[PDB]
Order: sequence, then structure tokens, then C-alpha cells
Amino acid sequence: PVIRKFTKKNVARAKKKYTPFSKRFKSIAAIPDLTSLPEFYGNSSELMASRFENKLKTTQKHQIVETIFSKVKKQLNSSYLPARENEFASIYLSAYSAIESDSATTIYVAGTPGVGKTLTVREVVKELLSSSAQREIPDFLYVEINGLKMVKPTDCYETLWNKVSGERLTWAASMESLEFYFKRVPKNKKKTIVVLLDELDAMVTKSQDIMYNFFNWTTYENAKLIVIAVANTMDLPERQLGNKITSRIGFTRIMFTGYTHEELKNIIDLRLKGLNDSFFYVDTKTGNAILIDVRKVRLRMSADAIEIASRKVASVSGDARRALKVCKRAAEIAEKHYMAKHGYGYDGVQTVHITHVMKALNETLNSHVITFMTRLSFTAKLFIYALLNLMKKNGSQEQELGDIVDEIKLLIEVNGSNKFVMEIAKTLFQQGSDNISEQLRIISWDFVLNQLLDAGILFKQTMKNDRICCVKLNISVEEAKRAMNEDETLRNL
Amino acid sequence: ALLQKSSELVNLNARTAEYEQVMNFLAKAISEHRSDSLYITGPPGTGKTAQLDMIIRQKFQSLESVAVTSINCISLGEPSSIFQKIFDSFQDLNGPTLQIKNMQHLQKFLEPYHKKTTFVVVLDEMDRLLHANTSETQSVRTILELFLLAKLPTVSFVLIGMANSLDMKDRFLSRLNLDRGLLPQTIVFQPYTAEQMYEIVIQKMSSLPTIIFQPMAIKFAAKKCAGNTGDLRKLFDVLRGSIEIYELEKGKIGLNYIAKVFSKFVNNNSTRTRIAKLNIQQKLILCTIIQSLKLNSDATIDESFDHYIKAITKAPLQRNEFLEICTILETCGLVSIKKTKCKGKTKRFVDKIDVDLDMREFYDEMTKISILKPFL
Ligand SMILES: Nc1ncnc2c1ncn2[C@@H]1O[C@H](COP(=O)(O)OP(=O)(O)OP(O)(O)=S)[C@@H](O)[C@H]1O
Ligand SMILES: Nc1ncnc2c1ncn2[C@@H]1O[C@H](COP(=O)(O)OP(=O)(O)OP(O)(O)=S)[C@@H](O)[C@H]1O
Ligand SMILES: [Mg+2]
Ligand SMILES: [Mg+2]
Repeated sequence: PVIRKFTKKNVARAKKKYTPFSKRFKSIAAIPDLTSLPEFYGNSSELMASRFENKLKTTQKHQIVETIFSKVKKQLNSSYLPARENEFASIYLSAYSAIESDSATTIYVAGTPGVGKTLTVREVVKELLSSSAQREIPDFLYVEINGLKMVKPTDCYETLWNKVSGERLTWAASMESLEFYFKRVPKNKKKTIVVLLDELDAMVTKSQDIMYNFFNWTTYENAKLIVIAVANTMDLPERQLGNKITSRIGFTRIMFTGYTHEELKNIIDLRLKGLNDSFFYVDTKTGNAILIDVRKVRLRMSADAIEIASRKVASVSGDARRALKVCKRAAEIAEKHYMAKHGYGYDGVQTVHITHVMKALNETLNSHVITFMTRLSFTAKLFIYALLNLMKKNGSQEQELGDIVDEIKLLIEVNGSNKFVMEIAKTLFQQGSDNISEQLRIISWDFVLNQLLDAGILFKQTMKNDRICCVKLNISVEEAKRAMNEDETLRNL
Repeated sequence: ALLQKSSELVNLNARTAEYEQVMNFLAKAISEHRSDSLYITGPPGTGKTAQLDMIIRQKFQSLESVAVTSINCISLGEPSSIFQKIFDSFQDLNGPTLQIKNMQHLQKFLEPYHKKTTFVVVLDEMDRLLHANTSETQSVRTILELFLLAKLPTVSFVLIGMANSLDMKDRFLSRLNLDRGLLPQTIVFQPYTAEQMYEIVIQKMSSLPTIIFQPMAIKFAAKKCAGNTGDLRKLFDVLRGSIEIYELEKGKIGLNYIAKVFSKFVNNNSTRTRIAKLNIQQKLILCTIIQSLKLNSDATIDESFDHYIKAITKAPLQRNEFLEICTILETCGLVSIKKTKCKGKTKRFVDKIDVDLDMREFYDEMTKISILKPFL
């Protein structure tokens, strides 16, 4: 038949309809009551997610063994609170004064990552669902739009209209459908919907039209939506959104500030209230601890260890997740000590203390580049030394490679007295043998270029001439200076 | 529920200072003729959508025969889909094929087969469409193309323009400005004396008040909003927040919000600068970034750390402590560390440092610390 210019044999199209909600009936006066419709708002076939559930469950077998520290490493996972009250109260009031008043508000929260904003927002929505179950308010359909959980930044329309309506269209039909449903359909036939815009600064793409529409459907009188959009920087509509959309977002702008050391200590106290200073019935044979041969054991997650883990993480960025990561690494270190000391293996009291949590606090404050450039090869340290002493002559940070080569040759020829360098300068140029001429480059030159290029110490510009290819120290010069002073041979060479 | 019935955010209703001015630009809406060559272009939040709801809500009710439906310029993006959405008038079979080529194929559809009738559409947010094609090529071209008013028979097919904020108003060209259609009228709609506007919104009432808002606080709110451009939607989210912070005790309290959101964004330039820094190691490093600006504009964190061991060289310190203590100056909202182009010689990414506030109040912030005076 035809001979085609190229082929698209691996193409997969969804089953999604093109005609929007505006052309269902073509009668605005005869729109049916959308709330108690069979398909709308999740009233039919809501097993549409729980099809894949009996795939990742296999055998209920073989008697898994918990330990004395496996309990704390389970309670330090993702899961009143004395942390966020003046934010929870204002957000729940600002979202309750629109649920009761059939309004169209927009709340704006923001904060550096870890300050509990999505936790308080989801608890606000859980409490408002409890209020809807107590029937002091109307009910709503809850939609969470995560900014990064989607492959296309315009799929927000598709998932919002799908969650509202039970039908899935393409993204253009979904945005026209949502535009009609939020402009023209009267407030007697729509129950309200609350929208969580999780990680808003990932849908600003190329038009700002999604950011336009989700904050311009809320300026309408006939649309009962509440947008509780979270963010990652407080001045986001002053940096990357227009001033008109800044006026749309408005003036609420409730910031989730960082935590304090007292708040973080209270957080770890509530996380370990059920386990600290309690009693466990371990067995000498395995180690299987059970909370209320058999040994009654305490567990002192010490408050000084908690507060010295909390003060540093309260200083740096104040995150109630990084505090849990520190206090879980401490329990991991304790469990490793316990299992290695007792020979237990998988199938007195126990403590977590200051000089035991300092390893968990020091595991993320180590630059393993100095202990890398010390264990580097001699030719790689000689490369770094040639680059380091060319810098005092030049002052560019961007030395060529033909210069490094001649500087290495200069150092080897000008040190002809040292016993180490006369033993090594034969092998450095000829691999210790004859029937090999004196090479222009040292042996392992491309190897120690690449071993620093892949490691990110070195930084070479792309070109075909490996005499004028510039080379930069990507890490630093001060740490290279402090790493080249422990060699016993390069300290004089 | 008298506190919940004080809704100030979206409401049914320039009605503030230009009531005669809005009620004298609606002339030929009943005589079947062309009314006004106006272009609604003002600051973002003055009430262009507000007047253009009422200007058709007068002519909606029992329809001389008028059929009018409002749409927006939202799902266009490119100058491609301007004409299909307005074609739900008689829901014809044609529309996809014959219309979208040419102005004479829409001049073919300007004459009305079903009586004189009426059909005037209001394309909304029209500056959003013309912001493409990067010089003039098919968007500004379309604005110089769809403002022709060449043939004027007995046909009611006028279209008033809904232009947005003053982003590209003062950029023009002689084709856009020389006698073709609806050009030479543009008005700034800025609601000065918005105190009386709030008085109209509260006196148009369905929930009887007892203690009204104090007009000293109302005039203070109207003073502390209209300096930027005079946004009214910005001011509508202020008194609502004032009565929302009133309900958090269970003009004296409608002031700490602005004195709260002005101070919150401002924080303290020098008073809280060292206060939050309290640590000297969280203080002199900001001076290291100040000294890493008047030598190099590509301030790498290495360059912020090569400056570090050109100042303190007189318990060790690694780079991790410096780059994590810089996160505190990131967390407060002064410094910007992200990956940029890193121009230099090679063009791969690295960390940068940048500062935002002008060096006037920070230079007075060092007047108390005796060790941050030699580093300036
Ligand atoms: N006060 C708190 N109580 C309990 N857990 C908290 C608290 N604050 C933060 N968290 C932890 O943080 C998680 C909730 O995520 P959040 O940090 O609120 O989201 P976020 O702050 O937006 O972070 P990103 O940047 O969006 S990944 C929970 O799993 C908690 O373990
Ligand atoms: N006189 C008024 N009385 C009551 N509400 C008003 C009045 N003027 C404005 N508003 C409200 O404020 C909103 C401002 O309308 P817009 O004209 O859309 O604002 P805008 O600055 O023109 O934004 P654009 O057009 O996108 S640049 C209206 O939709 C009303 O909700
Ligand atoms: Mg989150
Ligand atoms: Mg508008």
C-alpha cells in the first residue's frame, strides 16, 4: 500500500473522550442534580484502586524476629499535638468559614521542607470530614493534587475532573469541562470540593495557565471550591507568578516557620511516650522483645541524647523529619551494637546516649573527599600537587593539561636526589621495564584524569586538544591543600 | 452567624467614584448600533469584570431580541481556537471548516438570517491571548487583524476588549494606532475612596450589624493598600483576615495583621539579623559573602570558603559546617543557593551565593558587634 517515512510501532494511547461537559445536554436550565448522581463524586465502583492489592502478599511464614530496638525503629517512621496550633486554628477557621458560607476562598501556606504543613493540612481535612459526619456542615469531595506525582504538568485537569465526575477526558476537554462546571452551574446542584495543591512550584510550565485556572476558578461566585495550596518559598508569586495572579492569591500567606528545640523535644517525647522507660520481656535465646530465659529489660531513650540530637537539627533547617532520621539512626546503631555483642542474628538494661547519638549526628557532617584524596594513588596525588602549585604561578583556577604534564615532568626531573622518587620515576614513565620507551605522559594519566572526573574533584572542559583542555578544581583549593599535607613524600616533593 | 455572614471575598456586585462614568459607556445597547470604541485597560484588581457583569445583567433577563453568552480567552494559548467557542448560538452543523480561515468567512456569518436579533460576545482576559509569537508575528498580528470595523450594515456584532494589567500597554506600533475600529479610549479604573466602597458592600446588607467597623481603621486600611497600584482584591483579603483574627481570641485588632504581614515579610533588617544569628559563626560569614561580591560575581561556595581561610588564618572546621550553617541564612530568607550556568570557562553547574537587601541598614547592624566592624 504505502511506504512510510518513519514508524511509531511502540505507541500507546489512553481511552479518553474528547467532548467536554458543556456538550452533555446542551441545556443549562436542565442540568440534573450533580450531587446525588450515580457516577459523580465517587458514588459508584470505588474499588477502582484496590485491584492490585493481592499481588504483594505471599506466604505469612517463617516467624519474623523483632528486637528490643526494632520497636523504636518502627515508632520513628512516618507515624492534640503541641507543635502547630496557631496555624491549625487559622487554617481550619479560614476553611470552615467558607464551608459554612458556601464561599470560594483560597488559603496559602508555605515553608521550608519539614515543618509539618502537609500534616496539619491533612489533619484539618480529617477534622472537617469528622464535622461533616457530625453534620454541622455540608459534605465535600477531597482532592489532593501533588505537583510532582504526575508525568505532565497539565494532568491536574485530568485528575481533578476525573475525581469530580467519574469520567476521564483528555486534558483540554477536562479544562473546558471544569471551566464550565465552575462558571455556569448554580450553587444548588454542586456540593463543595476542597483542593490540596501539594508542592505548587512544579506546575508553572510555559504559560502559567494551570496556575491561572486553579486560582481564577476561585474568584467566581458560582464555584464552591477551596484551594489550600502549599508551597516551598514564601514569596513565590512575587518571583515566578504574575502580579495579577499575586492579587488572585491575595494576602493570607500563612507561613509555617521552623521548629524550635523545645517543640522538637516534645515531638520525640510524644513519639516515644509508649516505649521510653517501659519494660520488655526479651528471651536470651533469640532477643524477641515483647512489651507489657525471660529477662525484664528497661529502655532509656535518654532525654539528654534527645535534646542534643534536637538542638543541632533545630539549628540547621528545623525539620521534624530529619530529627526522626537522627533518632532512628541512633536506634539503628544501638541495635547493631546489641546484635553484634550478643550473636543474635535475624531469622542489663539498654540505653541510647550522647556518645552514641553523636555518631548519628556526625554521619552527615563528614566530607569524605579528604579521606578519599589521601587514599588516592600516588600519581593522582602528584596530579593534584602539580595542579595545586601551578595555581600560585598563574592565578586562574583553570590550568591547561599540557602545563600539568610539563609541571609533573619538572617535579620528577628536579627531584633527582630522593630515594623514593628515583625508585618510582623509572616505573612512573616506563612501567619498570625495558622494551618500553620513555612515554610522554606518565603511566595512569587518563586513568587518574577519569578517576577524578567521575568523582567530581576534577573539572575538564570538552575539546579535542589534550594540551589546551582546561581543567578546574571543582571541590576547593583549601581542602586540597589540607589533603596534600599528609603524604610524607609529597610534603617535600 | 453574624460573623460568618460578613463575606468580603466573592460577592454579587465603577460603583465607587465613577458611577456616571460606567453608566455613560453603554449607549447603543438597545438601538441596534455601535456604541463605544473603548478599551478597558487598568491595574489588576480594579473591577473590570465587576462592571462587565452588570453591563450585561441589565440586558440578560427577558431575552428587540438579544442572545448573549460570555466566554473567556483561556483555552486558546496559540491564536488558533478563537472562533469555535462562540459558535454555540444556534448550534449549527457548520463552524469547524468554513469559518476558521478568513475574515470574509466571518463577514459571511455577520449578516443575521434569523431576524436582526442580537449576539455580542465578551471575550474575557484578552491580553492573555496576545502574549505569544515573540515579536508580533501571529498575536499582535491578530490584534491588528481583529479590530477592523470596515463594513457597518445593520448588524449587531461589536466586541469590547477586556485587557489586563498594564504589562505591554505602552508598547505600540502605527498599525495598532491609526484609525481602524475600537482603539482610542482607555481608562484607569483605580478605586480611590474605597472606604465608601466598603460602606456600600456593608450597607447592601442581608445580615443586620450592631457594631460597625471603625472608619479610622477603614481609612487606615484604604491608606495602606493603594500605594502600589490600588488593588481592591488585595484589600478585600485584609478586613476578612481582620475578622478572622478576631475569632482567634476564643480599630484595635484590625491593624496587627498588616503590622503582622508587613513585619513578617520584612522581619528585621539588622535588629533580628544578629538576634537570629545570636551565634558569631552565623554572623561573620554574612560578611564573608559581602567580601565575596566586590571581587567576583560568580561567588561559588568554594569562593565563599576560600574567603573563609583568607580571613580566619591567624577543633577544626570542614566545609560541611559552612554549607550547613549557610542553610540557616537560607531558612531565614536572605541568601540564594541554587545551581546556575557558571559561565567562567566551562559551562557546568555549581552552587552560587547571592544577597538581596541593600547595604544601608546591614551596615548599621554591625555598629554593636565589635568583631564585625573590622570586616565591614
Ligand atoms: N509536628 C509534627 N508531628 C508529627 N510529625 C511531623 C510534624 N512535623 C513534621 N512531621 C513529619 O513530616 C511528615 C509530614 O510532611 P511535611 O514535612 O509536613 O510536608 P512538607 O513540610 O511539605 O515537606 P515537603 O517539602 O513537601 S517533602 C510526617 O510524616 C511527619 O513524620
Ligand atoms: N465596585 C465593586 N464592587 C464590588 N466588588 C467589586 C467592585 N470592583 C471590583 N470588585 C471585585 O473585585 C474583582 C476585580 O475584578 P477584575 O476586573 O477581574 O480585577 P482585575 O484587576 O481587572 O483583574 P484582571 O482583569 O484579570 S487584570 C471583581 O471580580 C469583584 O469580585
Ligand atoms: Mg508533602
Ligand atoms: Mg477579570
